[PDB]
Amino acid sequence: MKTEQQIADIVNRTITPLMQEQAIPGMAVAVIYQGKPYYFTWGKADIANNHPVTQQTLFELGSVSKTFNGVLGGDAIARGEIKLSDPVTKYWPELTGKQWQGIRLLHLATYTEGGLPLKIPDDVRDKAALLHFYQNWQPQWTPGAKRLYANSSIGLFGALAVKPSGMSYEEAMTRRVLQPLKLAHTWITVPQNEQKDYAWGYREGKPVHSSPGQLDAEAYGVKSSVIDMARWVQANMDASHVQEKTLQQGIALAQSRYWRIGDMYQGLGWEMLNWPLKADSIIVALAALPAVEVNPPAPAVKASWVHKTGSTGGFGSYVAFVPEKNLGIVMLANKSYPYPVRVEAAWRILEKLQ
Ligand SMILES: C=C1CS[C@H]([C@@H](C=O)NC(=O)/C(=N\OC(C)(C)C(=O)O)c2csc(N)n2)N=C1C(=O)O
Repeated sequence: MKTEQQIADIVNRTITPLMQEQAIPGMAVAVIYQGKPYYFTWGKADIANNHPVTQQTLFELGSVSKTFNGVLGGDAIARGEIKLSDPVTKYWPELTGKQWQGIRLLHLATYTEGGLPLKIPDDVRDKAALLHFYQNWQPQWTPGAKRLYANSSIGLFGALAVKPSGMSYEEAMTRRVLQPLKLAHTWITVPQNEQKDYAWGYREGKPVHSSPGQLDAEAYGVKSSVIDMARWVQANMDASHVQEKTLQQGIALAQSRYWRIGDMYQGLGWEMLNWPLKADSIIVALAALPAVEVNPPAPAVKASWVHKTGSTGGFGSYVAFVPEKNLGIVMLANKSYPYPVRVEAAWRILEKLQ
């Protein structure tokens, strides 16, 4: 059983050389141990203006934004507004291209739609460009054949998922997920009064923030603090005291297993592997692989490693938890650094907290 000092000594002994080796300017880390968050901060949120990382510092979550997407989508399922078996064209009729018949919300939500591009092109800047973009996309595989990770599929899923509620994605995410969970420092658009807490990302030694883009809120655009992300991991790990019945089940649905791709199972936003597992088995994510459908989706199991990585131009994020142990970690950095380094550091910390 670890004391808070033993936790701090473990986390520092991993993060301190990591930040020097990767030249990370600032990091915020939360460990969930026995269900309780422990907070750690090092370095600068802004090097030139000498602003330290605090527990309020806002980091670009990058693709960890897709976990908020999944939970809001699972919430919509629980409300009865959508079903994953529903066709895409139900919620966007102007998608009359014959290639869209047979594509369901399930596919956009789990990257199995047949091969949408990784990013929405920079050319696309309004509804017309975006509708034209999807209308003229030619699939590479039949729906459900392969998993190909992308922003453009789960990004569209989140925008369509919220149409029954009659609410925008930002508004729905705020009303149905952020506010009920008390995530008061998690933003799609950082308010004026919070700009000063918005850390700068660093790429090649220069400060950068990500630029807006079509479907950015749904795929990569959430900013948040280490305290909120600790609460976000807490709630996804154990929603047993979430009061909203639909949000509680949405969290459960997001950790259901919808597809098997080797040793990994695709949730809604979240990804899972069986626990316990070797570090090397987490350490080709950008490759298209055959997807085996799990139908019905298998309910969540405690003995899993639930995680999501995210990156922007100037930030690297990683969150991971193992529900069987009430154990989890949030890793926020204002520099993008290699994915296997995050996994290895997360594993090293959580392996000593057994
Ligand atoms: C390789 C991908 C595919 S896109 C996806 C996504 C979510 O984090 N990232 C972006 O959309 C993104 N950059 O991705 C990389 C890291 C590939 C990049 O091009 O920098 C981005 C969004 S706004 C911004 N600035 N950058 N994640 C990753 C990852 O594994 O880090």
